[PDB]
Amino acid sequence: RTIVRFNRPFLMIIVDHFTWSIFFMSKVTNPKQA
Amino acid sequence: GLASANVDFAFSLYKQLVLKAPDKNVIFSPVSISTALAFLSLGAHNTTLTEILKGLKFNLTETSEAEIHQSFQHLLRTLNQSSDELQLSMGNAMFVKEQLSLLDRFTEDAKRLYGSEAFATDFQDSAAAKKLINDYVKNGTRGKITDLIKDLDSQTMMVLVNYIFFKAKWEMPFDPQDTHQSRFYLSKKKWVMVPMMSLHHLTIPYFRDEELSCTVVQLNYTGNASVFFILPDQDKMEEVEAMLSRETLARWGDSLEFREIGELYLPKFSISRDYNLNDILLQLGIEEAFTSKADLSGITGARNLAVSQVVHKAVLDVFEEGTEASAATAVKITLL
Repeated sequence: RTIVRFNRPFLMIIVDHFTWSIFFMSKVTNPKQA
Repeated sequence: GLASANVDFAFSLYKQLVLKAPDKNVIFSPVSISTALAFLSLGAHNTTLTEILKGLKFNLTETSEAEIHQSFQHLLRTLNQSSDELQLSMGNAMFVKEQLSLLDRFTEDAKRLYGSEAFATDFQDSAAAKKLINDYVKNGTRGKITDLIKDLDSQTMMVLVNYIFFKAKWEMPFDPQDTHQSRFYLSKKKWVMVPMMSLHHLTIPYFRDEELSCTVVQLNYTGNASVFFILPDQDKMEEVEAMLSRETLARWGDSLEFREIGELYLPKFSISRDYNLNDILLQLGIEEAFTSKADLSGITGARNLAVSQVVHKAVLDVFEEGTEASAATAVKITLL
């Protein structure tokens, strides 16, 4: 049993499995950052 | 070919955006910017043209302009294919001053290769041209991008626009009854309270990267899309970012292995960022498009057009049911 906790800055890469496009790329440094 | 370049371009853009604003959220669509700039290159010749193609990370000793445009035509067709599982659409358009005549070859290529329909617009009525472009993007993004164009110089001759809309459901959705306010640590000693979603007892692709001191997991959407999540250890974000590349991404994917996970915690959040890409395009070698030496003659037949500004806005919503993400890119062009 392991735990993955995204409670500090992380990266998100949204991709098409087939065409291998990166649709979006993100760094979340603060989910509430204005 | 196009796949490798578009990924290379993605990570090059990411690194430059982080440099400009080290403390900010980042969210952008690489495919939207690549397609918008490739659309622009349809109208370019000589140094202006070769700078764009190489800035997009294509190797012109192994590819040609026609093959690059065909790659983007095929990509747009593949992305806009029907799906019962995922909403995904990409559109292109050109907003052209009413009294301006364009090459038939450009207008025809823009339609056939990029699916672009021209829009006659009175750029001398700024607020009408502004709302006309913004309504097109707002409509394409289902209301998510409302103010892509903030200011329009009155002497603008043309604006090329790309938008992307993405709305998908998680393969393994979160239960909102399990969503609880929890800490998100901006630093080792500072936090903000956010709604923290959670999943319990699940098997997902997983890879602990000890070389880079980060953990990678993959969450699937229904349909052909997925998301790589990378969690650097504390004080290791900059070290991971420096290692982002097509090879690192390939290594992570090839190292992923299904693994049972007791608990997964992911914030529910919505973020947006708006960008002036002039600086970054300059750093990639795309310069002549912006100067009096600009060669956009393949648009009207004369070297009388120059890019003034390239802008990008993107929005990412992450929630229990899935993800909604949207972006648009605009290339503003004035007489030379």
